[PDB]
Formats: sequence, C-alpha cells, structure tokens
Amino acid sequence: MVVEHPEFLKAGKEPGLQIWRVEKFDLVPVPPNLYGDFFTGDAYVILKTVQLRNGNLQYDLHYWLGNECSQDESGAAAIFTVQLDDYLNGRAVQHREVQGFESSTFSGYFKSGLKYKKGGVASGF
Amino acid sequence: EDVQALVVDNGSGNVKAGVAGDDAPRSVFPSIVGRPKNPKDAFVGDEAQTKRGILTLKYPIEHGIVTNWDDMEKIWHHTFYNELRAAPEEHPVLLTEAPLNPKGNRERMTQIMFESFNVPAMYVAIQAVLSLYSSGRTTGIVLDSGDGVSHTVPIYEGYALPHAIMRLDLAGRDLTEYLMKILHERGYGFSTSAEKEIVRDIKEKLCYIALNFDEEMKTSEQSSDIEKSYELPDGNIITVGNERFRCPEALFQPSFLGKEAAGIHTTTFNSIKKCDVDIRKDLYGNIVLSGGTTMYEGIGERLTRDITTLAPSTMKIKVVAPPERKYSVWIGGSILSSLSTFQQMWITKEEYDESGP
Ligand SMILES: Nc1ncnc2c1ncn2[C@@H]1O[C@H](COP(=O)(O)OP(=O)(O)OP(=O)(O)O)[C@@H](O)[C@H]1O
Ligand SMILES: [Ca+2]
Ligand SMILES: [Ca+2]
Ligand SMILES: [Ca+2]
Repeated sequence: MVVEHPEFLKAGKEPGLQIWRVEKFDLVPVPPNLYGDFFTGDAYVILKTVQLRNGNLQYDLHYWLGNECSQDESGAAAIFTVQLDDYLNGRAVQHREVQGFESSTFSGYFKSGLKYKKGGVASGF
Repeated sequence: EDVQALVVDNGSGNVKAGVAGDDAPRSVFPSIVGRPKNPKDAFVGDEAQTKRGILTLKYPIEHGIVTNWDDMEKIWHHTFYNELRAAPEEHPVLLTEAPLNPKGNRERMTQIMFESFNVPAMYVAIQAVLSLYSSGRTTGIVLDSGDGVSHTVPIYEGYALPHAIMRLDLAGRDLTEYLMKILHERGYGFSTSAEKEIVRDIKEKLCYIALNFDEEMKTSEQSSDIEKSYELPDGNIITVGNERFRCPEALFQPSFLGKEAAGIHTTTFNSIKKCDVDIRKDLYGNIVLSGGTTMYEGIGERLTRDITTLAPSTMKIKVVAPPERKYSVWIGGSILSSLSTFQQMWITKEEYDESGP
C-alpha cells in the first residue's frame, strides 16, 4: 500500500515549484506569497518539477534545514522527503540543503533570491 | 481513531521505551531477566539485578538479535505494564530491529506482538535507519555501536543497502570487560556481575579516545596528569591512568581483546567501498554516529583522521556526532511514529490474522 498524503496527491503533477513546511509532524503548504523566505527556526521540503523533451517529468526534492529548527522538524523533513520520492516511484533525486550552504541549483529556484528570516513554527517535541 | 503509538527499542544491554512524540525515552532499563536458581517465575531489569543472589540472570538479546523468546516476552510485558502502564492491545507499537535481522526473527516478534500482546497495529524499523532520520538525513552511513554489537549501515535516499552492511562483534560490554582486565595492573580484581556494573560506570565517566594512540602513550608517561579519580559505591576512591584511553582503543585495535576483527575505522571504510562508486561521496560526507559506545570524548576527531587516511584523497570525510546520539534510534522512532503518514505504514492485527498467519 504506497503511502499517500493529501499533499502527495498534488505533488509533481505539472512543471513548477512546490514548497511545504514541517509543522507539528505534518507537511503543510507554504503560502505562495512567501516563497523564497525561509524561517531559520524551521525545516521545509521543496519539489522542483521540470518538463523534459521526451515528455516526461523530472523531479528534484530538496529538504532545507534552518539553523534553529528542532530535531522533530529536521527528522520529519528527511522522512517526508523519502515518502514523497517513494510516491513518485523513486524517480526523484533527493538533496539535503543547510541554511547558508545551499546548492547553486536550489538557490537558483528563487529569482529574487534565497532569504532567511527570524522565527518559525513551534516544535512538535 | 485518536491513539498514540508506543516506541520500543530493543538492545543487547538496555531497552529504551516511551510514547511517540516525546524527545527522549522515559523508560530505560537493563535487558536482563532473572529466574529462580532453585524455587514470580521471573524478574526484569533493575529489579533482577537486586536479586542476583537468588536468580540466574540471562540476556535475551545477543549482539542485537533476539535469541531467548520466552525471556524476551517477559521484557516486553515489563515494558508495557510496569514501565509504561499501557495496554498494548490498545496502542500501535513501533519496534526496532538490528540491521540484517533474519526475516524469521522478525516474523516471531510479529507473531508475539499480534498473538501474545494483541497489539492492534505494528511497524518494525531498522535501528540504524531511525538514527539517520533523527540526524536530519536520508543518505549517509551510520556507525551504531551499543553494548553487544556494532554495525556500519550505508543508507541511500532513505533505505539501507543490505549488501554493504557490516556486523562487528565488538561493542561496549567488550570494552567494560577489557577495562576489568587491565585494572589488574594496579591491583584491582573486578570479576563479579555486580563489579562489572561498577566498572561499566568507571568506563563511561573516565575513558576517552586518543587522537593518536602512540603519541598519547608517550605524553601520559611524562607526568601524572593522566590520572583521574572515581568514587566507588563504598566511598573508596579508584585512580585510573592510561587505562582511560587504552580501554576504548580496542575499538580501533581489536587485537587488544584477542580478536582478529577489523577496527571500526576499517569496517566503516569497507562498508562504503561495497557501495557503487557514484554514491560514495555522499556516504563519506555523512558518517553518522549512533549508540552508547560512540559517546567517548574524542571519537569524531579520531575517526576523521583514521578514515581520511584510508579513503581516497578526493573524498570529503565528515563524521557527525550528534549530542543526543545515545538514544537517536529511539528518537527517530518517536519522530516516525508521530508523522501524519504513520497510520499508512503499519500492519494491522486483522491483516496479520487473515494473512493468516
Ligand atoms: N558516555 C558513555 N561513554 C562510553 N560508553 C557509554 C556511554 N554511555 C553508554 N555507554 C555504553 O553504551 C552501551 C549501551 O549503549 P546502547 O544502549 O546504545 O546499547 P544497546 O542498544 O543496549 O546494545 P546493542 O545496540 O549493542 O544491541 C554500554 O556498553 C554502555 O556502557
Ligand atoms: Ca520550528
Ligand atoms: Ca529517488
Ligand atoms: Ca541498540
């Protein structure tokens, strides 16, 4: 029984960029107006879907860890990344991103730049 | 529908147990069952140790593998009732297992949970995988060293690579026993089971891993500063010198113990080499320590040197020593069993019974 989450049903259906925040052991969409501004107290999962010439979709999954995110948040971000990859039949390539040391590919998803801000959602622990 | 999972991490030396969502196990007790030497039928954990005079003590888990099922069931009963005060038949349960645990073993544990304890749902997790998740990673190699066994476990995009897992029969109890042995140099004759517990605590309090063993032997001989003291239960003081770093040196030089085995640095390297060349950089860059025997001061620094020496010079060696790593298996289980998706991961009792079974 492949593991499903309601957000998994929305994931990777069209080319684009989707960002979720870990909140209390769940995967919650980030409001699109706030894309690119990451709370240093939180952990996030990011799916970039690209349309390939052959017609198929390419998937890159990144989990981003803020410098003050709690251990439940970073652990859940890692696990939800695995589960979303599995839901995509294993086809996604997974990437760990740490605040201030992100890959150039990840940074490049944000036109107006990758930024950080203070705060974050309360720890589940 | 509203129900919190129990998380049980089964070790050779200690059981760690508690409730999903807690940041640490609230129940930690020795994995020991005592039964009358000659006429309960059985006693568990801390209480068994207080009745050693009239009980024969046994360890139901040997090198991470459950090997005495009747006594293991006593441990699980103690866990649910005495420690947690939980009805196992009313909670999902996450149980952990050793890397490379045979499927037949996993099945017996499953049969006991569903048919002895009537658990409504259960999930079995590999210990090293839970530790990696607790560190916020999906790819890396976990070095998990406990009381009875050490494993090196390469994990890629969430899953262990079975062909690359190493088992090493060398862990904390061997180190405790080695310290008991070398303390004879200074006139101590620790040998009883009770004395072993005392020496275990000495080891934990005073030992450390040298950055370079030969250089540490040299420097420690030049003065008495190496010497550090420990207050015994009877109020006497013991002083320990170079035994402080010679004891855990056996992790790197198992010949100290009369073992032919490779040390933990060599084993980690060999485990990485079993994986295809294209993923090794992510393993070398994410060597994650787990378990009580990884708690020695100096371990990260020493492993970094020694693995760097063995590995290709193009690799980027990073040894990660999380401060909570002692119970990172249990913590990873607490996180996993708290997720909104956990209910889709488990096996239900009805499914098991109709499989069947
Ligand atoms: N601070 C410390 N320094 C050194 N060793 C320690 C420390 N704390 C605990 N240990 C050792 O760790 C061991 C217990 O670790 P752990 O609970 O991870 O093992 P386990 O799960 O019972 O065993 P295994 O994983 O081998 O089946 C004991 O040998 C103990 O003495
Ligand atoms: Ca947070
Ligand atoms: Ca994949
Ligand atoms: Ca263990």
